[PDB]
Amino acid sequence: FRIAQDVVARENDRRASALKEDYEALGANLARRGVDIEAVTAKVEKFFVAVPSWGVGTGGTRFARFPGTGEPRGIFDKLDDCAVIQQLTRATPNVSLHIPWDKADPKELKARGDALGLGFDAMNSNTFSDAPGQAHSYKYGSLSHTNAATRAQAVEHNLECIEIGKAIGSKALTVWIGDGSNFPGQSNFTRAFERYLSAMAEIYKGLPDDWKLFSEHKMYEPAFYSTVVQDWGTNYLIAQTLGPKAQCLVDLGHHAPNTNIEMIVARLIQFGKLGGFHFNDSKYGDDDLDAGAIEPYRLFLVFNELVDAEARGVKGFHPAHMIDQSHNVTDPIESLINSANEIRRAYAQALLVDRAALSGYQEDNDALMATETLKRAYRTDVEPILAEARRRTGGAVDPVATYRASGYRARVAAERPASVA
Amino acid sequence: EFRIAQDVVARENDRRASALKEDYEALGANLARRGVDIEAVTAKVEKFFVAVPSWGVGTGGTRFARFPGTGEPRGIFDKLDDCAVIQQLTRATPNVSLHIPWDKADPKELKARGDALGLGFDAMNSNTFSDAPGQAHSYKYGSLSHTNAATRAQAVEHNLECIEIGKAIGSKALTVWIGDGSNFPGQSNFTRAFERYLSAMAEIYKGLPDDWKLFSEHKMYEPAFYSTVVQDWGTNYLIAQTLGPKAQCLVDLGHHAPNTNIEMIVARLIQFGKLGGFHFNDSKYGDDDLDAGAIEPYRLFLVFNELVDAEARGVKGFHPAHMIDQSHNVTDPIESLINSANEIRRAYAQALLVDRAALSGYQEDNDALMATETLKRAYRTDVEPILAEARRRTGGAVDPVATYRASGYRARVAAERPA
Amino acid sequence: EFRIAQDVVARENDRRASALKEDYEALGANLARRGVDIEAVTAKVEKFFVAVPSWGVGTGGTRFARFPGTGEPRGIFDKLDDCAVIQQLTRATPNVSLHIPWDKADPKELKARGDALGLGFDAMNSNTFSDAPGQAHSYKYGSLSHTNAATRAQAVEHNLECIEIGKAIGSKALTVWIGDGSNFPGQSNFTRAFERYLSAMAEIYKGLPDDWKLFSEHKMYEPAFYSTVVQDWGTNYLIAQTLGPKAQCLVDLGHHAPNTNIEMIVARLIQFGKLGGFHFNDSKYGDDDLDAGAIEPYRLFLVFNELVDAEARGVKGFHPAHMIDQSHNVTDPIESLINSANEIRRAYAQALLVDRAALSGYQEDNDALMATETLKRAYRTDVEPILAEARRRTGGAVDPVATYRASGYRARVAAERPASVAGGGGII
Amino acid sequence: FRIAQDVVARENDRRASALKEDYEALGANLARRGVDIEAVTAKVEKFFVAVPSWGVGTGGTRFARFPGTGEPRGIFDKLDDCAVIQQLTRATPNVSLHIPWDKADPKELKARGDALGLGFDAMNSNTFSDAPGQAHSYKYGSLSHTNAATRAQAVEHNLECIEIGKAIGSKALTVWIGDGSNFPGQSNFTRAFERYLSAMAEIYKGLPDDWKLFSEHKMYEPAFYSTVVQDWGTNYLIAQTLGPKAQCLVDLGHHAPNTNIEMIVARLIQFGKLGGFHFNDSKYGDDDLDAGAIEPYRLFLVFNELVDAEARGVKGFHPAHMIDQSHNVTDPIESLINSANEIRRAYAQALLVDRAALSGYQEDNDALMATETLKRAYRTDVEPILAEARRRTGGAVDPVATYRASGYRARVAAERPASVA
Repeated sequence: FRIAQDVVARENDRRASALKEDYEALGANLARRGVDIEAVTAKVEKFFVAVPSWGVGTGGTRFARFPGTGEPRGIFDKLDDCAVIQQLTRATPNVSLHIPWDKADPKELKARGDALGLGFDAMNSNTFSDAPGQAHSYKYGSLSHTNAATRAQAVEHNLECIEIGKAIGSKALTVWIGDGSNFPGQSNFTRAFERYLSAMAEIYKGLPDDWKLFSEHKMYEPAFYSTVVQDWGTNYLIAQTLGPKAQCLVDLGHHAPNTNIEMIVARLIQFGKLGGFHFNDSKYGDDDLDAGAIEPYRLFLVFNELVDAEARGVKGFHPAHMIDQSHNVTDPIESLINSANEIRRAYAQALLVDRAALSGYQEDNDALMATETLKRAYRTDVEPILAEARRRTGGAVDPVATYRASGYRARVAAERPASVA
Repeated sequence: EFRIAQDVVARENDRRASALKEDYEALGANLARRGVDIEAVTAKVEKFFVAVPSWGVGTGGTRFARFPGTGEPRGIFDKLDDCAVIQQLTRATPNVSLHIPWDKADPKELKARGDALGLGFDAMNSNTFSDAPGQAHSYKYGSLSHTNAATRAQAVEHNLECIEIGKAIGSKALTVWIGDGSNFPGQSNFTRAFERYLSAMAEIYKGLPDDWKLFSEHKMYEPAFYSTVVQDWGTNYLIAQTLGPKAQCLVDLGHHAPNTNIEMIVARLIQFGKLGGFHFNDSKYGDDDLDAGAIEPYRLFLVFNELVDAEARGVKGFHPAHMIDQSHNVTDPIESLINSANEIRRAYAQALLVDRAALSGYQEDNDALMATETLKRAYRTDVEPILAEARRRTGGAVDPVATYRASGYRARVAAERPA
Repeated sequence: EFRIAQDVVARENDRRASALKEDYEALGANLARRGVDIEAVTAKVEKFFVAVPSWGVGTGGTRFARFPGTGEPRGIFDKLDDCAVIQQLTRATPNVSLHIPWDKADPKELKARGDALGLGFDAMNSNTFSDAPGQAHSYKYGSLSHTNAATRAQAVEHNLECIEIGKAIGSKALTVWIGDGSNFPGQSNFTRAFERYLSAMAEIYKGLPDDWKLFSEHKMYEPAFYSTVVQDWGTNYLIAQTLGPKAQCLVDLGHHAPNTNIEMIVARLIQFGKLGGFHFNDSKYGDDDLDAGAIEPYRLFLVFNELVDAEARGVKGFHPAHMIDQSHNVTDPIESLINSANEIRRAYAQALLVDRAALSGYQEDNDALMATETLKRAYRTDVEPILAEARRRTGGAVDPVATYRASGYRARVAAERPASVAGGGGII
Repeated sequence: FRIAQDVVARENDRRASALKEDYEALGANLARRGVDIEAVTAKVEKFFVAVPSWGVGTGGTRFARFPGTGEPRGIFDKLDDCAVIQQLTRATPNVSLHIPWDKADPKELKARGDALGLGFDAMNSNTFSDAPGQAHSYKYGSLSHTNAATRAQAVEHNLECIEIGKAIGSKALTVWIGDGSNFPGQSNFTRAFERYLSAMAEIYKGLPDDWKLFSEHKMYEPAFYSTVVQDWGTNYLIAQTLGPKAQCLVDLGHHAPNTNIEMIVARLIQFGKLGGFHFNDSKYGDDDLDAGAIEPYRLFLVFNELVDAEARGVKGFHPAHMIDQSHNVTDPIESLINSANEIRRAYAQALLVDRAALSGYQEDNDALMATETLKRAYRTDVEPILAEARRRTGGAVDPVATYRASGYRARVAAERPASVA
């Protein structure tokens, strides 16, 4: 146990009275609305989102990185920190690894995971940066690089990610690359995309029968003029071209200003190509901020689409959700905790929507009551539900407060040496 | 008189009184545990008012089409009758803002009708973004900043007329939003156009009563698609600062560039004493003029967080002239204004719930996570019971839209008004 | 017929003939030093055409107001007379795109008038984004994707009628742009609305002759301010792929989210054979519908770079149906359409100057600087002499707007057509 | 000379004939337009823009930095490379230094500058990152930090920058900070600004009589929710509040999407607060791309405002222009050369605008002819003017071609060791 049980118990007991009052008050209010709070809590306690191993360390910008104390030294320290998030929120049982940052003996990774009560989600390849001893640089691209040898090198890297994943229990490979151009004319849009499609087709052939290959679009950054996989349209063309095992990932902050992101989610689901959603929030670009910290309603609207799919009876829909954030000015663990909380919060609210009433207002084109039907769910404070779900599953009623009371950060700060060079 | 039968209001209130008592008492207990007296909040909420636009009671449209509903108001008198419903049921919109010449009519009759309906009059709104019948000079190429002196003079005179009308009905301010700008690079000389605007506004200011305020409203684009004279809050500040103490800036939510941090603009204008008021609506793409809070309710809350913080910081002489400015293209205008007025009080109530002492502590200690969580604890609170009880206690409806529909008001005016 | 007196055209051409010869010969020498034959470029420019929207010759407006000019066209026939002026002077707009029901009239008269004016007819345009007098079902909440079956059927029938009208006048395509969408979250179920749209379009598709095309046009927003059924090229692609071989996508410059790489979308649609055509205009904020190239001329060039690259790589079965779609709120509509058609040919001509071999080399070598400079060398070239000479040799004017103004055309039609009144837009 | 004179002479003679033909042809065309090409050329050869010392090194993103060969390390290597840009373009005689990156003995800096034929422009302070041994971190801000000692440290650093500047011939201090917040509530907008204003007042007091203090606004990055100096409005409030010696800098890529930047330039000039413009181009955010590579017309429209002011000599209008770009996928020297070229290009074209005719069309509301009057200038290919201006002043007809012919990059590659073979 990363966090002492007596601490979790103590902090839970301290807040039990208030939780009881709020939960029972909410339960009665929901009952008057025809909703069984117990049915909602039962589903909330089973909603999981993968945590990125790279999100536990402090992030930075091109201008600077301001590390906190006790920064994880490697993947094993990162898993240790991910275990804190899972123990306290019970919403992040699986961790997504990034290669080569997290490269290590697969057996040791699996053993540590099992010891901490953590599983492993989708593997993530890295061809947006150069690793030591690399025969070819990814400065001008990777999977879509003009140089055949460079693409082959990128392909082999992705195949290695699959091998590592097969050894630790992973069932998917996520591919996000920075490939693109910074100047008009620098790249031939079509040929670059063709090169990418050819390389991804090779990676696709290395997929086990029960694996998925996820491609992730991004409007810009690192490329500032054009990006090969720039939007969901190109992303759909990729997944449709590659095959049944290839699907698209939607990262909230990877879209143009004012984009209706929830619609993209709906479109991909309709055509069976929504592999998963990567959570974070943003205001300007791919800010990678804590989920729901900027636009909580948008997060709820994305979940409304995810829940409606289930309501419509979409078959074989098992998206692979993951948080992908950079924590530049907070304790990474605390941000991941509250971000996972916001995600469950939006999910819980989406479950409260009176779909029967909504379908009626939609058919009669009663726009005001339709939007108000969504708002009645979104306006509901579901914190008591989230808190009870945690209590029941061994988590903390107030995760961050408990984390702080445990003195975990100070503890790892004394155990881990800060990098000097 | 009452546009909505008092027995319908009573009936629809009693029907929901039991559940409201339950929700209000529960929220009261929760707030008490948080060191907040729900009664103090309700008391402030029932005193929060936002002006309704006379032009918002009719169905709006786009350049592609307008799809009117039934019982559309024929003139300003029908509009006042409809605005009276919004005030009667929400009790949050006691004042109506008129637009000239659309609402031109015997000011004396307007005031009489207002008093009878329990409505007051807010800021006057001039119109030099469209041509009126018999108008000598067209505003096609501008008004107050038009290159032709005679055209600017006509625009100035029109604004002065708006003032005369407002003085007769109890208005204490003139809001100036013009479409002046250009659609092509080179069409206008940015500086000369602005100089002309400033000189024209100075004439209006000269004729402004000393118990009135003059509001200028910035807009990034539309109707101008390349440049706009009063394009942003920076230019707006220059205008207000140049004109005088009685001149201030109006911030309309949907009038900013994509991703703009609007709540910061609000804070900046307050700090320099030039925030005349805020015009509410919501948007996703541009100046969509949608129902307030229908798209980004948190942003609305953040704007109110700055308004409430101004009081908390002890800012003096701060009395913003708030107004709703929306276009209702696919809903019953009355229902939208009702729920928009509600959303505005909702964000206000949540802002009142912010533990300012705690927030200040987290800000000084640079505890970003707890600081943002402190705002969220307020925002996540469902204040609907407070809004409903405030309405119930002041003569309004627990559920305004439900009561509105139960009254059959729309069917009623549809029969009294042409098709 | 000649809307503009031939003597005026000749007069204004002779007046500028000397300077043109000097500039054309100078550019010719410069291009020669660059291994380019100016005659080869002029020859292609003279053959580049873009359809003109019938509704574009009238003064446009916003939801706040409309400020009509003098001599506003009363209907399709007046509009055709005005379009004829654009074609006569620029020689770049031989075909006109009709909009129904605005231009509804006897197919025989339409065709007869076009022939007399030297105008052909391009893609038909359906209108289910507004209500017409006596209409049985309102399109307030949608049309092809409306929740009401009868409303959808009415919309389908209207579109089929557009195809019938087009078959009688020489048209070979139907363009479908609707405002269908929502203004509030929850108002529409995104997926169900799209399913309804697809099903309705499938019915329209069934009525397409074997040599006809069906074009769907995406738009991020307006009139819908929360969601739009056909919101972007991604959805547009799904439509075209679902409907069939005869269904393709139209890309309207100002219909994209801020900062979108529009030229890439063009390339993507070409790669997958679904580029139905490009609708020209320019913008700075949203769907401003401004004169092409008036705001971002380089972006216009970059779009043409993708079009010309395809036109050079032999891309078979590539005959995009280009059209101008602009709103002229503060200029004489005819003059704007004239200079817009000119800007389009300007971008095209510059794209033709790109050294494709050199560019290909810099791309393979990842020489970003020289690759971008290769495009700039073409774009920086002032091809006005080529455009003017192309017009001169084909019966057009060296300086179209100058000739238009010298002819007194506007004042003429102003004296023949009833006066128009200014007013407010759909705002109220 | 960084570049051998014989190479410059050889590559000039190689293109002399074609240049003579084009310059004469353009001179004749301009003559027919009532314009004297010589008057334009004379001004163009005198138009200068400062080069950032940090611009000659390869730039990167938060994902990676892909260095080229012969990367300059330290201000001395950087000045050596900046000298190449000046020798070949003759448009960048002054270099802007950044402290502490360029910290060195002033006498040695001044000595090296004079030897290379380079002067020193505005000083640039750095409180958006932490230097080793720093007492207080700038993680949560600097000049506007809640901690007094942190603000005092930032103020002292800026004063040290002025001291360094005084010793090498600089006459201004540019202040761009990352100060802001990533979460709603993290900062109190008004209080943070009050602290900033108070700290800048202290810096202003240390300004010599002939010095200027420039504040630079930026919408976002590194702050992803709010930024203290977020736009020109706040920037104006700063300059007007500080005093006569304080003005505002406008960096092209620091604005919200679709912003009309040329209008901002005009507004600041009208109120005497345009301290200078920082050139670069962009498509998505603060991309810091080569000037004019994305939107050359916008660059021309900005210069249309600058030239209009220059023609009349507006009170307080004496801009301190500088290039501020990041070269992530090109040879930094080549990009700076062609960027400086684009800047002079737009300047030259703005010089061609028939102001009398334009004013006439503006007064008559003839929008079509007014815009066409600008286009007639913009459509003019002024390359012959730029090339002749360089040739007449000791520069190269074709800067990049001459740079490549000289083999400079391979030369410094041999003198400077890369991190890896």
